[PDB]
Amino acid sequence: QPGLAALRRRAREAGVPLAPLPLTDSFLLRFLRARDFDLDLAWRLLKNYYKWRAECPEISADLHPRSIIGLLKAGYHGVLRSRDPTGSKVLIYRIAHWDPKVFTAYDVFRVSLITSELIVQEVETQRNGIKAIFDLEGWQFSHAFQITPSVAKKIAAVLTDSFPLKVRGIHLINEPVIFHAVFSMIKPFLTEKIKERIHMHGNNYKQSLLQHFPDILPLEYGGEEFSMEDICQEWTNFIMKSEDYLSSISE
Ligand SMILES: Cc1c(C)c2c(c(C)c1O)CC[C@@](C)(CCC[C@H](C)CCC[C@H](C)CCCC(C)C)O2
Repeated sequence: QPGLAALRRRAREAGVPLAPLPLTDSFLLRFLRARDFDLDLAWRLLKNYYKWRAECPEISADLHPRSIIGLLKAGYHGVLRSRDPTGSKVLIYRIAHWDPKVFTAYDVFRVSLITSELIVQEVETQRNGIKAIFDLEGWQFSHAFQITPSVAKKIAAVLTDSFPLKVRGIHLINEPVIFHAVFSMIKPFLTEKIKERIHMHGNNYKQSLLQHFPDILPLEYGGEEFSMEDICQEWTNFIMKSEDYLSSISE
């Protein structure tokens, strides 16, 4: 593929972390595909990926699911079986199922990093990106307390140029008034392209959400074929089964 050997050589010359994550063709292609084979942009992304991991060890060091298995079992997250019409993988996060008295913002962030490291293995997802739906129903001030300026900047970094996944859309639904101050904290760090891709649906989201995700949503959101619990169980099992791959990319 165009630029693969050049990207490997740069990484080697720059002395990027020896291991884990050998510089296989499959690994490097994630970076080239995320940036449409633009070598310089792929290289910037690769360096940023390593930078972010080194700067956020609380989240990145151990990707084994044992630290967040309770959060998965609580029903916080699921991945749809089907892709959207543009081929993006679709992720669902439910704030009401995150108990901030038990899990920190770092733990919750780790869930997304685990899912992201798993789904990036799919070439269709490297090509078509992802969309994430956050159901903010139940957002509390106790969740907001966990979103410090540091965490806000880390969120903005992975959405923009620190992880090899194209964020094609972020859909916030059921956002309560009190969430505005939290989003305002993240906003200053986002690129214009990402801000343009964050949709605020509000409390009457059904029609608008279905327009973006026809025929693939769970029953809870207007879908008609399966439930959120079905997808949360299916994804949690897959994460559990992937514990050793996650171990191999852990440190
Ligand atoms: C690679 C990748 C990661 C790692 C990722 C996300 C996406 C789309 C990615 O492609 C979205 C979620 C996020 C940024 C982790 C968020 C963790 C926090 C603690 C969740 C609750 C608070 C948020 C204020 C809720 C809305 C977030 C959106 C503005 C993304 O992690």
